[PDB]
Amino acid sequence: ALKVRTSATFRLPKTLKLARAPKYASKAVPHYNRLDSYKVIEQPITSETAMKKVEDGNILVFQVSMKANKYQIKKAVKELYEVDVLKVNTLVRPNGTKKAYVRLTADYDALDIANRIGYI
Amino acid sequence: NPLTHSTPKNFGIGQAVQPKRNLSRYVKWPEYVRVQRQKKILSIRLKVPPTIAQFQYTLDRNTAAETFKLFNKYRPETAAEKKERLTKEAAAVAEGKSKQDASPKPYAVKYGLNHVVALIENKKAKLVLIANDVDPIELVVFLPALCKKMGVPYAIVKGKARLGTLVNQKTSAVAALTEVRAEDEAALAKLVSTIDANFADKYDEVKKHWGGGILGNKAQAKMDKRAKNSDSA
Amino acid sequence: GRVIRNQRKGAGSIFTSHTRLRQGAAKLRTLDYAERHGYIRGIVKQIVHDSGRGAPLAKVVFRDPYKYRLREEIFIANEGVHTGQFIYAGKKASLNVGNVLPLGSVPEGTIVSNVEEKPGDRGALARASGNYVIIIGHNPDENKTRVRLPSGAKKVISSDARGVIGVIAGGGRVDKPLLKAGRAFHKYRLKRNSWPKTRGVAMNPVDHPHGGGNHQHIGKASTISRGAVSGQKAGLIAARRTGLLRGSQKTQ
Amino acid sequence: YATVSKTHKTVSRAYGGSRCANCVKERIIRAFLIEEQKIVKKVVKEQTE
Amino acid sequence: GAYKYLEELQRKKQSDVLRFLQRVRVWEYRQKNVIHRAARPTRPDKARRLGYKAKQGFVIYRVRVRR
RNA sequence: UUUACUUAUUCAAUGAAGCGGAGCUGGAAUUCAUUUUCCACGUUCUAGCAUUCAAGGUCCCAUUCGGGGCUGAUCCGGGUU
RNA sequence: GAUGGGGAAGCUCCGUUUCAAAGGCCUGAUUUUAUGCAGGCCACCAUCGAAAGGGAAUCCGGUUAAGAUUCCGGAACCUGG
Ligand SMILES: [K+]
Ligand SMILES: [K+]
Ligand SMILES: [Mg+2]
Ligand SMILES: [Mg+2]
Ligand SMILES: [Mg+2]
Ligand SMILES: [Mg+2]
Ligand SMILES: [Mg+2]
Ligand SMILES: [Mg+2]
Ligand SMILES: [Mg+2]
Ligand SMILES: [Mg+2]
Ligand SMILES: [Mg+2]
Ligand SMILES: [Mg+2]
Ligand SMILES: [Mg+2]
Ligand SMILES: [Mg+2]
Repeated sequence: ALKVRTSATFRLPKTLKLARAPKYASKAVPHYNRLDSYKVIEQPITSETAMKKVEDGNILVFQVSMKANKYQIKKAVKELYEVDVLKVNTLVRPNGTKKAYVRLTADYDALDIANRIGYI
Repeated sequence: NPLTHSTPKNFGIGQAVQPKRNLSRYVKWPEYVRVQRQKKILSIRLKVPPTIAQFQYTLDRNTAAETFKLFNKYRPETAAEKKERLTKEAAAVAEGKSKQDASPKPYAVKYGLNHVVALIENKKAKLVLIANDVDPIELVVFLPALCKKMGVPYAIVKGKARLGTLVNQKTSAVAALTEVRAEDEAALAKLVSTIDANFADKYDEVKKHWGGGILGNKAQAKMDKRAKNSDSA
Repeated sequence: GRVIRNQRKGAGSIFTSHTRLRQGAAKLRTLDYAERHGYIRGIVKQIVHDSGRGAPLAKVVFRDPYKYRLREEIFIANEGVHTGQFIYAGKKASLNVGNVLPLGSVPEGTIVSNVEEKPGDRGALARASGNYVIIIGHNPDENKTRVRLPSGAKKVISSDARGVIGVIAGGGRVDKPLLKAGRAFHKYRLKRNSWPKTRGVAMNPVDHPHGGGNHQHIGKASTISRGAVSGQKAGLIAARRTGLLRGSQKTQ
Repeated sequence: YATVSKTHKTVSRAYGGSRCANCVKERIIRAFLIEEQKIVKKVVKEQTE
Repeated sequence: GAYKYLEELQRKKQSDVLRFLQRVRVWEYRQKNVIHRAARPTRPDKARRLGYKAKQGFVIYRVRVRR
């Protein structure tokens, strides 16, 4: 009744905020990885320009998921092909898919990587 | 001592920005706080009709302590006591063909508004305690008059919470004694005398006196100023 | 049959004031303990032009009496107020041009500006350039001050209402002919869309009570009753009289 | 200004890169003289009573 | 019971006591929100007559409507 | 019909900061020398500065850090004005 | 243009800081855990609204059938860590 409260403003008191303790799971099965490597990398692009890039610029050209960003593309290429990635450039093609130019580091030769993965 | 110096701060107007002071008089309280305080204020700024404001007269501290000391010897059962009584009654009457009388006649305070009202109307209640803070007051405003008409001693006492502690509830709004044990009958008579002195004997007088009409601090000061000057000349 | 222009002004779509360049509302300090009991000293930092306003504003910085910080206030500059000048506001401030005083604390005949109508409304009266209020007397019992407003009206105000000593700066402004539709244009460009004005008599009947006719003419008395309704109140609303004013003002 | 050392943004004086030299000097003089005037005003008030 | 007394008393709305209570309560309701939860019936006998029971699941709301 | 009251209602403002009533002190009128009355109540040569529960004073504990209470900054009514 | 509120039979309308209990970011201690209790500092307030307003930082040379301040070569810079 006689507390000081040297301010004339009355603020909502801080009260305990209990964490949620649900009696049942909201989903009951966690969704598996929605973007794993095999759907981050949809398929290689084998146009003549892409093949020139593979042979000359040490750049693998992939069609990738429209939901995948450069980090996901880099880590998916690394996981799927055991290759270090120097850089990933991405564009959205006029047909609504995503094309990734994945320049590998100078240690690896994109032409032999392509040969190994099945397109020369 | 030679390194420290007295440097008084001039806290007058236009100097030395004011120190933090107790501003609890000027706090912008929440709406519910303001509403309950202003409802208490309005309830006495208005002229209170005599049916209400007889509840402004409560049992004093000593008489109330004595009354509750008597009433506490007649607490009703707790769930645990009732359970033990049920086992002690079944495990006796079932085996011994007793007529459910394995337990003595109980002596408990009677509570519940309808129950106590009916005991008053049947002249069974020997002492009625009426809480002075029943929020809808119509529930108990007729209780002093009912007790006066049926000749049942009544006391307006502080705390439906206290009556609830009497009857193992949060609030009870009433507490009645219809029968009291022989060892407590004398204390009941003395308490009834003291209570009747303050409530039932004064009923016919408190029924003609309006309450409220009380000014605030500042309005009272202004009335006192104009009465000191314009009236005492 | 159409909603007339003075009716359309109330919706305030294109008729709102053009307030982008304005410095802020011109107000006295909040009437606080320091001004109620003593005085508080601020300093004039800038005298600045306000868009749409004739009178210049004075940005006066006071110390915050309860928190260590500065409080800038936008006063209407009185004539003679200069930058770096100490302004004193309160019951105990001195009778000096630019000071803010309660009306009761100034002698009869004092000239004040930005006078409060009620104590604490922070300034209502004599705010336009060159205008001032004259204290014509006090009524100490039932504490009040009788004052003369710019319009010539006599008003009784609380003796606790404040005013600024002096006359609003920028006076004589209307003495210069505008000389140009362009100058009127630039004047109202920073006030509101109220210019130019088509005469109602040059309109059609659908547009205005005065519209229509094979000659331009009102057709009926232009003096319109106070009890008239919206769409009728065009012309001389509730005119007590018309014609060239001949004789003296200040009726009794 | 965040991509530059403190030297580029300040001057070695009582108000650095905030107030000019003449303004700071005027502040020094005003502070000193007004504090002296305050002392002598206090003495005048104490010796006029 | 007390509900009979409540019913008879609520019919004397221009009596001194009910006028006082009317004024105090109308001020309080006007100070509260236009619609707001009521903790308990203001007229428990009326609520019982209208089918209210003092158990979990029965809710009283107070509401203000322009006349 | 005219007057009073304030809590309904209405207007306004504020971060609801100093409201009301007493009291202390300071130039006073006089007392029945009880008590009555009024005024003020830390700031005005200067475009400086003014903030860290304010230093000081006093008291307690607990020791190497210090921590806390009161006063500084009068009391009472919790009616924000 | 939500919210708090108020209006409207109602679709919805007003209003945008307002008559709201509208707050997180700091840390002595707690480290039964860097949190809750528990020391203390700051709030008149969502959000949307500009590919010409404000705004962190990249240039040159070369390269394609069609991309380039984006690719390649070289040389920088800014932000966060
Ligand atoms: K015209
Ligand atoms: K016409
Ligand atoms: Mg891109
Ligand atoms: Mg014209
Ligand atoms: Mg025409
Ligand atoms: Mg017409
Ligand atoms: Mg006409
Ligand atoms: Mg014509
Ligand atoms: Mg319930
Ligand atoms: Mg809206
Ligand atoms: Mg935006
Ligand atoms: Mg731009
Ligand atoms: Mg091109
Ligand atoms: Mg490059």
